[PDB]
Amino acid sequence: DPNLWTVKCKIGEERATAISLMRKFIAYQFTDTPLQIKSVVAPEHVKGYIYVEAYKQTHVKQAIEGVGNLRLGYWNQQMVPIKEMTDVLKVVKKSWVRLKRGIYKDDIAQVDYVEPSQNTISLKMIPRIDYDRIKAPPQRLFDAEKIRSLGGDVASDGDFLIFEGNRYSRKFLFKSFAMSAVITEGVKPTLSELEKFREHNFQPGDNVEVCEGELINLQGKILSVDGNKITIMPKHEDLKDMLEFPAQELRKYFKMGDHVKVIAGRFEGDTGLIVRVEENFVILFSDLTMHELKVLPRDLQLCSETASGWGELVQLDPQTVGVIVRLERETFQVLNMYGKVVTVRHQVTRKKDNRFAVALDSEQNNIHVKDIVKVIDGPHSGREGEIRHLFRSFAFLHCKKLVENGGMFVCKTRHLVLADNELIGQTVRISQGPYKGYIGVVKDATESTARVELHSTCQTISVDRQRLTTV
Amino acid sequence: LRRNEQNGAAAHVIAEDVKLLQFHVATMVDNELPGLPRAMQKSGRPLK
Amino acid sequence: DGLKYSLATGNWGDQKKAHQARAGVSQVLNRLTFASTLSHLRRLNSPIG
Amino acid sequence: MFYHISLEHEILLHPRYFGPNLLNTVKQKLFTEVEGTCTGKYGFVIAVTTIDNIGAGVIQPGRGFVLYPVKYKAIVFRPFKGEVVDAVVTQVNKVGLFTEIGPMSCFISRHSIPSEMEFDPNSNPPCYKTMDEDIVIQQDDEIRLKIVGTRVDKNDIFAIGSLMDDYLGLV
DNA sequence: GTACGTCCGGCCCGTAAATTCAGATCTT
RNA sequence: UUUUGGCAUAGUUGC
DNA sequence: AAGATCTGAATTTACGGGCGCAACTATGCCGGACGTAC
Repeated sequence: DPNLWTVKCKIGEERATAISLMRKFIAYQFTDTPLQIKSVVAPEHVKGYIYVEAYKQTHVKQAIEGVGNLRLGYWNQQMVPIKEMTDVLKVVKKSWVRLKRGIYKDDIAQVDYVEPSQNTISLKMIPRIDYDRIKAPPQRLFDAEKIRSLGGDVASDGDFLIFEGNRYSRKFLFKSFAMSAVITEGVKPTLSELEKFREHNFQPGDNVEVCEGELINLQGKILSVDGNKITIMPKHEDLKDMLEFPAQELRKYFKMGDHVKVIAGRFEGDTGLIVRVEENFVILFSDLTMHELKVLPRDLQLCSETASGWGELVQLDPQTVGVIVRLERETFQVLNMYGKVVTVRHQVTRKKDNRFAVALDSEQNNIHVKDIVKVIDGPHSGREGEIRHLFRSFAFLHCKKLVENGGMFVCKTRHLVLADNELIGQTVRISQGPYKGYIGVVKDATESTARVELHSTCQTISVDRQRLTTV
Repeated sequence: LRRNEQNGAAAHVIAEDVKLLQFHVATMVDNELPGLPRAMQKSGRPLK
Repeated sequence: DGLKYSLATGNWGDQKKAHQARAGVSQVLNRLTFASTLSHLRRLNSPIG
Repeated sequence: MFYHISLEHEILLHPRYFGPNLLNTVKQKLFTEVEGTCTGKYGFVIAVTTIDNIGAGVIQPGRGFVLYPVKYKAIVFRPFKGEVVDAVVTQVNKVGLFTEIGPMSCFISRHSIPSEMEFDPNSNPPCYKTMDEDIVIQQDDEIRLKIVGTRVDKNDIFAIGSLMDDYLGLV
């Protein structure tokens, strides 16, 4: 039987090469220079090269002669070994789609109306445009007022709108796109995309028990992980031999009073300790707060890292500074000196903190930052906190026991108790001293003396300002 | 190469990908390999 | 661009073939004295080879 | 628990402190340093009973500082797990009880308190009172609590006490 | 309808190992 | 209110 | 006696090092595709 030989081809032009070779064969099949090759293969997903079926390499070389697209495989060709010729032909494989071409590439598209014509479908999209303001971009909501104000290619029909290359929108882009230009299989969007429009998680080191089978109630530490049927290798108590368990047979059991973290859900990101393990309701206390958190056994993992649980000085405005008390995705929760917690945007300014600032307490004792001070008057009388930032007449106090605002509050300082030169770059004239008569330019100046670059001599000299007279 | 694994593509293409990966790693450690090209940045300059 | 490159750099041969290109053939003309310029213009080079 | 053990510490002496009273200065500086501190591996250190041997003062050859090794017999309290320990309740709160065991501050959590005890928010002195009134938990009372576990943070040990087991609490 | 402009795809030397020839301990 | 920066090729030159 | 094979001992290619520092000037990625504007 003949053999397949690899020939390097121009990328993106393999099917055209196959068509051209077929035409070449048919054109010369009756002439005195026949193509002795048998077939040409240009697979669908194999990009860069094609395959030629022949008994000889010389036949391949004499058959591809005159084809420029294969010139990079002309001098040398590589045979496909025998055992592997079955793999060249081996092939594998109100909804949501994702566009293939254009600026909306790989963007989620809610199939609004499917057209039975089998040419295009109507898709709901979030516009990635600059509203004809930068061009002469991330996903953001469609603003019809902005595109009406800026003008340009814009046609308005209330909530409906046509604009910028016949892009159609309503209230959100609503545009027809080719079905072959989108993917209908393997999108699987997330909850965030739902708003816009089982699972196994075992890790090494975690403790798991056995809920069923002849090996029941054996608790061991996870070694390896795989997808569905894990065939786990758990290090049980008082057993040197390693046994096998799938994911379904196991459960994330944890003994009382061990480090616990939450992988997902409402309680994700919080660390702490479990107190009593019931059949499935596992109750824990957080490291931050002493609130009861009840979790499923599967939503628990054994990690020994300390909780994260930040506190920067930011300028709410030039008349009032602010201290960040919580970091959020698009905002900062900031605590000012008034004691009012506010929610502000990311784009406040960073003020230069004065770590050497001195403040006076209620008893005329000097206090500084990182000083544990008791509050003896004001709204927060009775509490004790560590000074973190200072003002003319205010001081911010941190307290780990106080769960509000990460422990940050503020009190007035008096209700606490401790527990260039103008002459620079100016043409001057030395009117007195040994250097009299010389014109120069002032380099550096002080209260007493000033350096002068001497115009004439290759030297700079400092002299008293009383000896200088400006031109 | 990982893509060819997790889809389960052909094996000869995996072997050629392994060949080129081996070449790239060796050139990264040592850009002097007899009978093989020197690594270039698409500007005809040998890479350190 | 090839003539301009070769005379600008003194590498002789193709730009992509700078590995095998004889170098230093074209030099910046020396301007310190008239004698230096004249001696540079009448200079011969022996390659190692 | 309390142990009188020999420990190794290192002291950088500044050249100003040379002359007579050098070794006395090293003694005083050891006392200023080790005392009033807790460590994770060896717990609290209360006081140095004595100094066993002052090592040879090696001069660091870029600095002028002199490194002195010191062996010293000191008393250390190491809170261990699974021990009944005597304790004095120092603070009583809604969320839990704070007790002192020597230098150590033990926190008996609300769940760790037995369910036969309930906080008394109707009393001006807050307290955990039993349903049948056989023991009252207030500040400054002699109790015997079981250490559920020692927990170290910033090289300072706080443990959890429990009274679930018999023969615990006020006696 | 055409093209252009600009954003995405491609001499030594010593070693040192590989190549070549008579004991040797067999088989006859 | 106190900055900072290309690099790695070739040539030439000085002792 | 013979005949091996057969195992220690003369001859060919291949890396791979190749003076100190210091100073100066001198040069240094693009081609198809998709869209805008005219």
